[PDB]
Amino acid sequence: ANPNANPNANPNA
Amino acid sequence: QVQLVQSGSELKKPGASVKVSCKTSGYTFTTYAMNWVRQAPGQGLEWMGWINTNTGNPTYAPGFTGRFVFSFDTSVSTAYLQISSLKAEDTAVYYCARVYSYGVPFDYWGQGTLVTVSSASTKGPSVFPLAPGTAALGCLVKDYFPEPVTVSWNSGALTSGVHTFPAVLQSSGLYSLSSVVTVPSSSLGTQTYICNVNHKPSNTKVDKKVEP
Amino acid sequence: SVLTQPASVSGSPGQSITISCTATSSNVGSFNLVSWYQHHPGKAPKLIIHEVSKRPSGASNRFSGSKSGNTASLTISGLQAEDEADYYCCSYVGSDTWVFGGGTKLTVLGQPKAAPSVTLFPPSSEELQANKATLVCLISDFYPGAVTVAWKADSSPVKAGVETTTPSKQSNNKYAASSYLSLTPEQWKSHRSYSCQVTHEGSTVEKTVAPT
Ligand SMILES: [N+]
Repeated sequence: ANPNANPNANPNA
Repeated sequence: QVQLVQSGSELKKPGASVKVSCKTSGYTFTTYAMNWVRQAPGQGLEWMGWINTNTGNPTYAPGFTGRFVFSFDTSVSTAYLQISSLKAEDTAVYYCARVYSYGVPFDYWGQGTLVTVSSASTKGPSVFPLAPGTAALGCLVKDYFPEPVTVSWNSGALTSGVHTFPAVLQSSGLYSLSSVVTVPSSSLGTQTYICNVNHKPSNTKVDKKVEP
Repeated sequence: SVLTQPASVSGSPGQSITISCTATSSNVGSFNLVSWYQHHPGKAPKLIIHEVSKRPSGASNRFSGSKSGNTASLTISGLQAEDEADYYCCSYVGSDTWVFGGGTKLTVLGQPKAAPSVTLFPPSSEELQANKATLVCLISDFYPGAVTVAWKADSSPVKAGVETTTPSKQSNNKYAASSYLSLTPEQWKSHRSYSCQVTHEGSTVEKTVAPT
């Protein structure tokens, strides 16, 4: 699930 | 400046289809995800899902799988929400919203698009008088569809003491409202009182004399 | 709802208020991707806090966010009338999914309490000629904007045929509502009287009408 995403990352890979 | 501009209000019968557009400007459309959020009457915001504007992959939350389609057209930097086999419970304001990052989701929102799903058909109102040291009298504007209705009194000359109440939505799908005005009791018999009711969607106006 | 917020909070101008937001499941993980949105009905929601406490320069410095355990908290200092709105928290929950809390209605008590004025009309002669009967209960000038409406036939309660609106803001910033009871002409003339009962802040105003 990876809930602890990097806040700076862009989900729109 | 970043701008999300959605299409206008929709009125649909159950089983019909609808397509809401969300046109963007002020940023590169394919750099950021486009999310969709719903607010049904009397409820909070509900996240519906999103579409990756690079891959086209859509993600639908539980509750919005089966009849909903997110899409986009990069030639015009526009995202779309389409709903098939509309149900009464799809009635809601639908928002598009950008996600900048995981840290900053939903930084820019569209203005919202109201989608109303009802089995009711256009119908003009039935207007009844509400007969009366002040006296109150009014008009009952019954069983009409769709919204809106406007009311005045004595062709707009009587504005003081006038209160027009927002309409109630009946379980049948039709609306009703009332307008009441408070006037000197000594005026009953001196002054004629007429409510002017206008229901543009049915091309109907009604002027109803209200007397003791 | 994955994020629990209080349904309503109230504060008076100049005070500070806090809105809590507690995660209902472990899907939030670190619970470091919490955002808050101000929503005035009819306009688009506005991002005001992200990553628990980060305030974009475009939001007022009277808004702050904090966290303790699994409870995120929005605090509004120097409360002003314009702060009156719905507030939603929001969290990432992994798998590229987001969720909104249920929302909190923030009331800014910029106004003294006001008991409702109630006006009750019986069915009109005309309507009775059409073999229908509508009782019209008009409720105005109350604050804060919350009432419950109950109807009685003689002394027995009645919920069937009752349609009641939500409270709407009046121009004077008090609140209005209306409630309708649909009956058959026979029922209307069957009973000695009907009553509309409006409860507001624990006190009740009741009006009665009779066919007599
Ligand atoms: N809410």
